[PDB]
Amino acid sequence: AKKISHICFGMKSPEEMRQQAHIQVVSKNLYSQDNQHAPLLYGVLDHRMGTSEKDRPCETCGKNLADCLGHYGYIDLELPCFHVGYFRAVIGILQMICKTCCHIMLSQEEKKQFLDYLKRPGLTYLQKRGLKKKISDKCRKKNICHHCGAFNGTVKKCGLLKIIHEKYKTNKKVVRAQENLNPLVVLNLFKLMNPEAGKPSDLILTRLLVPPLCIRPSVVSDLKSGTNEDDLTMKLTEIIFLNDVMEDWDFLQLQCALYINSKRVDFSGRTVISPDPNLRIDEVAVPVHVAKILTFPEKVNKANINFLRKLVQNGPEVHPGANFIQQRHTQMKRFLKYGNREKMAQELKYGDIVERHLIDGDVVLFNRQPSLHKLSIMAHLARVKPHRTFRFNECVCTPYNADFDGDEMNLHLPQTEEAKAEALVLMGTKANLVTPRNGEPLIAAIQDFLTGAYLLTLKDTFFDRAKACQIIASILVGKDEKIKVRLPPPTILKPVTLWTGKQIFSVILRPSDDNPVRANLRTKGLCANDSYVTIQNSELMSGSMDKGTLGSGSKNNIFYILLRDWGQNEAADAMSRLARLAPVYLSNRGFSIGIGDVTPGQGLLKAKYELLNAGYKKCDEYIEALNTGKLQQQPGCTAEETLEALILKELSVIRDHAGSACLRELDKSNSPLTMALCGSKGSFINISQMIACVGQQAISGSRVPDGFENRSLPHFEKHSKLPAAKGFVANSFYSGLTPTEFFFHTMAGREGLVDTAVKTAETGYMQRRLVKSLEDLCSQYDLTVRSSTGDIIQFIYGGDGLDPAAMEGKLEFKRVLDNIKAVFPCPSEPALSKNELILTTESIMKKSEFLCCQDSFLQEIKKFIKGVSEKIKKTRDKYGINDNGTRVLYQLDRITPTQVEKFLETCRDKYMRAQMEPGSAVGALCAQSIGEPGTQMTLKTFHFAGVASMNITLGVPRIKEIINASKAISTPIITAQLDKDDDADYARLVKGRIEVFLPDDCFILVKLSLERIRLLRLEVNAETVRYSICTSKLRVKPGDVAVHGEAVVCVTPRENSKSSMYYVLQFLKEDLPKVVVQGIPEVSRAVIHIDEQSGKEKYKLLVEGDNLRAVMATHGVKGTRTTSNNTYEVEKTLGIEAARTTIINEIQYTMVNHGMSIDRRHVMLLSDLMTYKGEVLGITRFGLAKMKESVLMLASFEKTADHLFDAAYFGQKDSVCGVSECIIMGIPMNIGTGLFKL
Amino acid sequence: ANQKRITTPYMTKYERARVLGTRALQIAMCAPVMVELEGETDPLLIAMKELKARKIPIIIRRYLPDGSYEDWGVDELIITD
Amino acid sequence: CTLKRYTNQTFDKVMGPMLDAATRKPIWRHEILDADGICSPGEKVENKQVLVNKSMPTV
Repeated sequence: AKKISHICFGMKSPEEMRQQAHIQVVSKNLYSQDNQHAPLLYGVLDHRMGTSEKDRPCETCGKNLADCLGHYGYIDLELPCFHVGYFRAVIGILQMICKTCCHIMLSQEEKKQFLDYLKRPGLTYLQKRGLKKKISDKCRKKNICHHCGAFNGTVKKCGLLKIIHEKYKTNKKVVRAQENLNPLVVLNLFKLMNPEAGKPSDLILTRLLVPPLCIRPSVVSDLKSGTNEDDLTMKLTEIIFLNDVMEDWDFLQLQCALYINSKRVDFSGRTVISPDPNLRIDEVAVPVHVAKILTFPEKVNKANINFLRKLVQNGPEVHPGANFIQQRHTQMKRFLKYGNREKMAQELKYGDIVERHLIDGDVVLFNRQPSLHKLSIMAHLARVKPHRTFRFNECVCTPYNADFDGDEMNLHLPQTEEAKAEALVLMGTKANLVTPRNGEPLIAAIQDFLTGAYLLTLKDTFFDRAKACQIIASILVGKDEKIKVRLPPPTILKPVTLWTGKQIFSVILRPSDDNPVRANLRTKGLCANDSYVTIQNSELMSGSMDKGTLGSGSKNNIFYILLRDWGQNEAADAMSRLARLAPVYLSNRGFSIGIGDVTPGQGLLKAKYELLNAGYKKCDEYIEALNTGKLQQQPGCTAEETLEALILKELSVIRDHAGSACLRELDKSNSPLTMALCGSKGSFINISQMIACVGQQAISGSRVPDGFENRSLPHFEKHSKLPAAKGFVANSFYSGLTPTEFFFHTMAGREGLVDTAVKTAETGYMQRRLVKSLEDLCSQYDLTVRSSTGDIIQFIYGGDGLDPAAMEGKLEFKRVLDNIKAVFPCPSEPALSKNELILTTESIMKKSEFLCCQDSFLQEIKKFIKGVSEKIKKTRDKYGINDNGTRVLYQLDRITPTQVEKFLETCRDKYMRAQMEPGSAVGALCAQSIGEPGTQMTLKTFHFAGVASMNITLGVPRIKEIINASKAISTPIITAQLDKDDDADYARLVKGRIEVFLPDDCFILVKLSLERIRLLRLEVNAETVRYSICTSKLRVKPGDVAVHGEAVVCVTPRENSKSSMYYVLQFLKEDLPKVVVQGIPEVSRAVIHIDEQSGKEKYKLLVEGDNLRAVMATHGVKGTRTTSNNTYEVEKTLGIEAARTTIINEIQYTMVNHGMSIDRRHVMLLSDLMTYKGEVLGITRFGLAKMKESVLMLASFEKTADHLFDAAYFGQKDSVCGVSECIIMGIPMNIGTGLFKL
Repeated sequence: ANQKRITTPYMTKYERARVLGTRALQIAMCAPVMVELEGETDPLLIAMKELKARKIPIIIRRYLPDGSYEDWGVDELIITD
Repeated sequence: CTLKRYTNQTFDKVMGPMLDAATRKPIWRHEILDADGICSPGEKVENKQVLVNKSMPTV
């Protein structure tokens, strides 16, 4: 009928509290003390009063232990005591009632405030007490504008004391029981105005009531040794001596304050992980002794009873069996050590419910930490294989980080079959291979599958018909693949018939298919071809695989050519034929990195020694120079350590030369060469640190600083930078190193131990906070998002309505051409110049998706661009059929009406499939999309950056600043263009436009270096200096205007006559600093970028001072392109969607650093969350003043503290009522689809 | 209740998977059993039998809090593909 | 087995299981201990047998 729909905390319902009363105070002792025994006493700690022992007459519930819900009972004590919380309230707000009159809060008034209070939401009535915070009892009694002033009473903050004299105020105070007030008058004056909920009267600490004994456990040792309980409020029973009876009230409340005021786990398991690839991609396997973990519903069905009884007879010590089976009469019976059972009347003895072991999925879940993606816990199969590892198809170690130190792993057990079927067919085959956070596959040949398959593909490898052996672990193989195989023909008929290595890879002979690919990891032109693989319909024309053509690439794979066309269930079964085909080829070929794999020849060691000589020579030349400077630095700007950038890039030239010497003579029959030719394991900058030159280390994108005075290490000479005294190793790990090249290795080595150790400092907070703040997002079927009150967040997903789930090749106009390439409808030929026939097919197109429409707005917006695309295809075909044909009919230039019709049908299919709402659950996906890409990558992105200045400022921790929008941001950097398309001088004039002598005595103030210094710095004037010094003649202290000074060609600023003979101090300082030489009147340094980017010469202004409108008078400008990098400032200075776009791009600068390109629609959704009300209040980690958002995020102050207790004592509601509470509260979700109303 | 125009000619995957789950409970209490009662005859794989339904004679009704009851028979629209 | 002592009542003398019933002299409770229920230097004590017991009259 109805479960919980709206529930909050619970309290003492006084009636049902006190009918269950048994004893308040029986005697001076409890726990059956005087009996010298303990049968059961005394009537309150027993029977029940809250079911804290094995059994007794549970009150209103039954029976023990659970389902005896906490039983109440009057245990009143009547100790004199009052509201400690309202003690503090009366002390603070200073007698808010205006005692002892309690007259009406307002008078007439102005009923405007009356009606405003009566027609506004809650959490606001505090303003009335705020108005009367001070004026209470100090006003005109029975007057207008209020009714207080009665009776001269203000409260004193004497700790918890509330002393209310008949105050003047501030003239009537006493010290010892005089001029006091009693809280009883406060109680009477009750007898912010709302006694419906906010009653301070009934909270009197005289009828105290107890929570039930279900809070308290008592560990009765069965030995009468220790029965401690916590805390609890009943303990004051021992104060019966004082129970017989203003400072006395304070003493009583002090005595009170001692004891009055201040989805985890189910069916689990954890072991270590070491997998197999024999487990088909969907399947997984567990240990065997997890079947010894049980008590499953598996409720018996009529078709199942016999198959269940088969295993019921086994019992405690057989794997396929049963144990603890739940019986019909709710009295479950065991077959464990007390079994001696299993007669099993064949249809009724367990006619309701049974419980077996893990036989076949029967899905299980696997835990990982941290759970970067939602794909760190997925749904996958079972059965059952032993050797208590966590074995699974080793192509999917990437989204788990199933690390192999032997560090353990956690397994679930779901024992409910309601959404288990839903779980197993939604996040089991579509979760694995396609992520919305990136759009890139997670499942991939992790390792040697890559190199084994590569080696197969290598143009060398020639095979045998006798090598149909390794074929047969793939397509003549384990379960669910044993059809035949068509024996790819004898692809040589020489004196020596032989099988090339490729169509031994491209082997399967059930459910024939079609495919296409290109663009592997090599160069262009037939260049010993390791790229443009060009797979046709399941054969392998050219090429050789790679991590970008057989692994977790982007658009060319065995997925995005075998997930889209042809569907699912043919990608999770070509990965298995690889998993058993390729890595059981290496076991017949062997990889073995010896030493000669990492020894450079003794015929090209020269190219390291001579370059060391040349490099050290030029670095020494410059380092000598910086004392004389004949070259010279300045330029650079600066130049003190700008003989840093030059030496940095000289050692960079050294390492580049060395590297390129590490990768030329390597004979191609080599290891790591063949683990970087294939993205398999390691790169081209690790076949260089092992051969020639591991230099140069750094610290923070800069060589090793000092730490002894002016020298890095003491094993060196003072003040002498060089490629040795400031870390530059030069010894390859082959000829390893020297003890002044190791200790500069464990100080850039201690980055990857501090990088990966304060990575989990910001991410640990921000991930959980983003999840906690962004749950309510839903995707109801109107293509529009809605909120906790159904407030519109979007209307489409950006016109398209699309979301990154179905991001097929380029969306979907280039790969599908290849898709229909591979299925050839032969009959057609060039006779009529089919361009016009292509236009006729465009006409049947125009007809065939004007039957489009459904849940729509996703096809018309792109239907015309589709038409334009086929039109340009027809134009290209016309050009080709004209020039190329100006006889195989030029390959027939294939295009046929059938192909284009199939093409448009596929286009419609994918365009209408990629449609979100209906659905769609777009929120948390975007939340984690923006979240975890801050967690993964910080290594090769923010440190190259090696090594140069000029505009590389921040990376991932800018996410913190964007989300929080905190004003303590130390980079308020405000970019803006200029007279942009110009030369250095042309924009330099405006750059200059953007923007110091002896003070004397004897009736004279100062002078200025008004000489060509200003005339070559920036256009100002001595008159400008006079104007500036006229402005208040100081900052923040009362100097003068003095109207005026500077009566000479160079300023004579006329120190105003010593009216304040105190100070020549301000007379000096207030003129000493800059007044007309700041360029914004509140800003740090300006910046200039005379830089040649985008071909031409760009010129910007990287100003660092809030706020915008600083670019009013930059007569450059370029006002169209003015931008900012601070959300709250651009909120008020510029437009609303301007700030939305700035928030979009700001989080899209923290992710351009290398790799990571999260979906633009995710940051679009976050920005839509930013600007519900237009006025931009971005989602901060502490709260927002945006009522259409979720009020739950407000409560998450990181974390809950005494403030909620204080609000509770004030009768204020709590804002933890979002949907993250639902998981602790255990109720069904209701949004989008969980709101069923027939 | 002919407010059924704002759904693509496909049910969503979440709804389809959950209706498969509730059909699982149906055929897992005693029997609503269908076109082949137990032709697929196997031990305790409760879910993996009614996955093979392909007819599904049942109705599901999808909404929006500011909208009416967009109803849908399972028969009258296309499937997971 | 931190065999305590107590002020008034005593663990002192109270050592020794070996009920010695029929099955496992007596049972996988006290199957493998010894004459004095304390020791067993070399026996594959298994899966929640008794390594040592003590009647525990503490207070």
